[PDB]
Amino acid sequence: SPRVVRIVKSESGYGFNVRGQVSEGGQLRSINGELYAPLQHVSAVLPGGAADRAGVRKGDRILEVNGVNVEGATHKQVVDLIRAGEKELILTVLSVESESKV
Amino acid sequence: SPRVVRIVKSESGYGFNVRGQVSEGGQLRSINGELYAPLQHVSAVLPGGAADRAGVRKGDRILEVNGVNVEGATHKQVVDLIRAGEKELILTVLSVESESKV
Repeated sequence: SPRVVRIVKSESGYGFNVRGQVSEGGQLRSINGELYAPLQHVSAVLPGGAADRAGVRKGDRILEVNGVNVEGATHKQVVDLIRAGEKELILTVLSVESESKV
Repeated sequence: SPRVVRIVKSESGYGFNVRGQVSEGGQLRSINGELYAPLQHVSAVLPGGAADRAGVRKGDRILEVNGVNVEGATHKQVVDLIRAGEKELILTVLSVESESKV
Protein backbone atom coordinates (compact mmCIF):
# COMPACT_ATOMS: atom_id res chain seq x y z
CA SER A 1 0.00 0.00 0.00
CA PRO A 2 1.25 3.60 -0.76
CA ARG A 3 3.44 4.99 2.00
CA VAL A 4 4.60 8.59 2.70
CA VAL A 5 8.21 9.55 3.26
CA ARG A 6 9.78 12.94 4.09
CA ILE A 7 13.36 13.74 3.14
CA VAL A 8 15.25 16.96 4.16
CA LYS A 9 17.91 17.95 1.63
CA SER A 10 21.55 17.64 2.74
CA GLU A 11 24.91 18.59 1.07
CA SER A 12 24.69 15.51 -1.11
CA GLY A 13 21.14 16.73 -2.25
CA TYR A 14 18.34 14.22 -1.39
CA GLY A 15 20.65 11.36 -2.14
CA PHE A 16 18.84 9.16 -4.62
CA ASN A 17 18.47 8.57 -8.35
CA VAL A 18 15.18 8.60 -10.24
CA ARG A 19 14.50 6.55 -13.37
CA GLY A 20 11.52 6.48 -15.65
CA GLN A 21 9.84 7.30 -18.93
CA VAL A 22 11.41 10.26 -20.83
CA SER A 23 8.05 10.86 -22.65
CA GLU A 24 4.46 10.62 -21.74
CA GLY A 25 2.31 7.80 -23.09
CA GLY A 26 3.90 4.52 -21.90
CA GLN A 27 1.36 1.68 -21.50
CA LEU A 28 -0.18 0.88 -18.10
CA ARG A 29 1.91 -1.38 -15.88
CA SER A 30 1.16 -3.80 -13.11
CA ILE A 31 2.88 -2.66 -9.82
CA ASN A 32 2.31 -4.53 -6.51
CA GLY A 33 -0.67 -6.33 -8.24
CA GLU A 34 -2.44 -3.11 -9.46
CA LEU A 35 -2.57 -1.01 -12.64
CA TYR A 36 -0.86 2.36 -12.92
CA ALA A 37 0.12 4.66 -15.71
CA PRO A 38 3.95 4.71 -15.87
CA LEU A 39 5.69 5.64 -12.58
CA GLN A 40 9.15 6.95 -12.01
CA HIS A 41 11.14 4.80 -9.64
CA VAL A 42 14.02 5.10 -7.17
CA SER A 43 16.87 3.35 -9.03
CA ALA A 44 19.53 3.90 -6.31
CA VAL A 45 19.78 5.33 -2.84
CA LEU A 46 23.05 6.91 -1.71
CA PRO A 47 24.15 4.95 1.36
CA GLY A 48 24.36 7.32 4.32
CA GLY A 49 22.55 10.12 2.44
CA ALA A 50 19.32 11.86 3.40
CA ALA A 51 16.99 9.51 1.47
CA ASP A 52 18.68 6.45 3.04
CA ARG A 53 18.34 7.94 6.54
CA ALA A 54 14.62 8.82 5.84
CA GLY A 55 13.94 5.22 4.73
CA VAL A 56 13.52 5.63 0.96
CA ARG A 57 14.09 2.11 -0.54
CA LYS A 58 15.67 1.15 -3.85
CA GLY A 59 12.79 0.27 -6.22
CA ASP A 60 10.26 2.62 -4.67
CA ARG A 61 7.78 3.65 -7.33
CA ILE A 62 6.88 7.39 -7.08
CA LEU A 63 3.17 8.07 -6.90
CA GLU A 64 3.26 11.65 -5.56
CA VAL A 65 5.83 14.40 -5.20
CA ASN A 66 4.94 17.12 -2.63
CA GLY A 67 1.24 16.42 -2.97
CA VAL A 68 1.19 16.17 -6.77
CA ASN A 69 0.06 12.88 -8.29
CA VAL A 70 2.73 12.02 -10.89
CA GLU A 71 1.23 8.85 -12.23
CA GLY A 72 2.04 8.88 -16.03
CA ALA A 73 4.11 12.09 -15.81
CA THR A 74 7.27 12.57 -17.79
CA HIS A 75 10.71 12.11 -16.13
CA LYS A 76 11.40 15.86 -16.42
CA GLN A 77 8.04 16.77 -14.80
CA VAL A 78 8.89 14.61 -11.81
CA VAL A 79 12.48 15.74 -11.40
CA ASP A 80 11.35 19.38 -11.75
CA LEU A 81 8.83 18.86 -8.92
CA ILE A 82 11.52 17.34 -6.71
CA ARG A 83 13.97 20.11 -7.48
CA ALA A 84 11.33 22.89 -6.91
CA GLY A 85 11.63 22.01 -3.21
CA GLU A 86 15.02 23.40 -2.12
CA LYS A 87 14.89 21.94 1.39
CA GLU A 88 12.17 19.31 1.84
CA LEU A 89 10.62 16.55 -0.23
CA ILE A 90 7.52 14.52 0.53
CA LEU A 91 7.12 11.37 -1.52
CA THR A 92 4.21 8.89 -1.66
CA VAL A 93 5.71 5.63 -2.87
CA LEU A 94 4.64 2.09 -3.74
CA SER A 95 7.52 -0.03 -2.44
CA VAL A 96 8.42 -3.24 -4.24
CA GLU A 97 10.51 -4.04 -1.10
CA SER A 98 8.80 -4.22 2.29
CA GLU A 99 10.54 -3.70 5.58
CA SER A 100 9.91 -5.13 9.03
CA LYS A 101 11.60 -4.70 12.42
CA VAL A 102 12.19 -8.02 14.24
CA SER B 1 19.63 11.57 -27.14
CA PRO B 2 21.97 8.54 -27.81
CA ARG B 3 24.23 7.77 -24.87
CA VAL B 4 27.38 5.57 -24.64
CA VAL B 5 27.85 2.87 -22.04
CA ARG B 6 30.82 0.55 -21.38
CA ILE B 7 30.35 -2.84 -19.75
CA VAL B 8 33.23 -5.19 -18.69
CA LYS B 9 32.22 -8.87 -18.80
CA SER B 10 31.95 -10.67 -15.46
CA GLU B 11 31.25 -14.37 -14.50
CA SER B 12 27.58 -13.85 -15.20
CA GLY B 13 28.57 -12.55 -18.77
CA TYR B 14 27.45 -8.92 -19.42
CA GLY B 15 24.29 -9.53 -17.49
CA PHE B 16 21.45 -8.49 -19.74
CA ASN B 17 19.01 -9.88 -22.29
CA VAL B 18 18.58 -8.59 -25.83
CA ARG B 19 15.32 -8.75 -27.78
CA GLY B 20 14.54 -7.82 -31.33
CA GLN B 21 13.73 -8.77 -34.90
CA VAL B 22 14.87 -12.29 -35.92
CA SER B 23 14.95 -11.19 -39.62
CA GLU B 24 15.87 -8.09 -41.44
CA GLY B 25 13.18 -5.92 -43.01
CA GLY B 26 10.85 -4.81 -40.18
CA GLN B 27 9.17 -1.43 -40.86
CA LEU B 28 10.60 1.82 -39.45
CA ARG B 29 9.58 2.61 -35.88
CA SER B 30 9.22 5.77 -33.89
CA ILE B 31 11.64 5.73 -30.85
CA ASN B 32 11.99 8.77 -28.53
CA GLY B 33 10.08 10.83 -31.21
CA GLU B 34 12.37 9.85 -34.17
CA LEU B 35 12.41 7.26 -36.96
CA TYR B 36 14.74 4.27 -36.94
CA ALA B 37 14.95 1.01 -38.76
CA PRO B 38 14.26 -1.78 -36.22
CA LEU B 39 16.51 -1.74 -33.11
CA GLN B 40 17.30 -4.50 -30.71
CA HIS B 41 16.47 -3.60 -27.15
CA VAL B 42 17.56 -4.47 -23.61
CA SER B 43 14.62 -6.57 -22.35
CA ALA B 44 16.08 -7.29 -18.87
CA VAL B 45 19.09 -6.35 -16.82
CA LEU B 46 20.44 -8.81 -14.26
CA PRO B 47 20.30 -7.02 -10.90
CA GLY B 48 23.82 -6.77 -9.49
CA GLY B 49 25.42 -7.87 -12.79
CA ALA B 50 27.93 -5.96 -14.90
CA ALA B 51 25.35 -4.18 -17.12
CA ASP B 52 23.39 -3.06 -14.02
CA ARG B 53 26.56 -1.71 -12.38
CA ALA B 54 27.54 0.09 -15.68
CA GLY B 55 24.10 1.74 -15.84
CA VAL B 56 22.47 -0.14 -18.74
CA ARG B 57 18.66 0.41 -18.31
CA LYS B 58 15.81 -1.95 -19.13
CA GLY B 59 14.30 -0.76 -22.44
CA ASP B 60 17.50 0.68 -23.85
CA ARG B 61 17.34 0.52 -27.62
CA ILE B 62 20.71 -0.55 -29.16
CA LEU B 63 22.01 1.81 -31.81
CA GLU B 64 25.67 0.70 -31.90
CA VAL B 65 27.68 -2.26 -30.67
CA ASN B 66 31.46 -1.62 -30.38
CA GLY B 67 31.34 1.14 -32.97
CA VAL B 68 29.09 -0.69 -35.44
CA ASN B 69 25.75 0.91 -36.27
CA VAL B 70 23.18 -1.89 -35.89
CA GLU B 71 20.10 0.00 -36.90
CA GLY B 72 17.94 -2.56 -38.86
CA ALA B 73 20.34 -5.46 -38.20
CA THR B 74 19.12 -8.95 -37.45
CA HIS B 75 19.06 -10.26 -33.83
CA LYS B 76 21.87 -12.72 -34.63
CA GLN B 77 24.07 -9.97 -36.15
CA VAL B 78 23.76 -7.95 -32.97
CA VAL B 79 24.29 -10.80 -30.53
CA ASP B 80 27.30 -11.96 -32.60
CA LEU B 81 28.83 -8.47 -32.32
CA ILE B 82 28.31 -8.45 -28.56
CA ARG B 83 29.76 -11.92 -28.17
CA ALA B 84 32.81 -11.14 -30.43
CA GLY B 85 34.03 -8.98 -27.53
CA GLU B 86 35.19 -11.46 -24.86
CA LYS B 87 35.90 -8.83 -22.21
CA GLU B 88 34.45 -5.41 -23.04
CA LEU B 89 31.32 -4.06 -24.68
CA ILE B 90 30.59 -0.50 -25.75
CA LEU B 91 26.95 0.25 -26.47
CA THR B 92 25.34 3.42 -27.87
CA VAL B 93 21.74 3.33 -26.69
CA LEU B 94 18.53 5.35 -26.99
CA SER B 95 17.00 5.05 -23.52
CA VAL B 96 13.23 5.05 -23.15
CA GLU B 97 13.90 5.62 -19.40
CA SER B 98 15.88 8.68 -18.31
CA GLU B 99 17.79 8.92 -15.07
CA SER B 100 18.58 11.86 -12.82
CA LYS B 101 20.48 12.24 -9.53
CA VAL B 102 18.62 14.40 -6.97
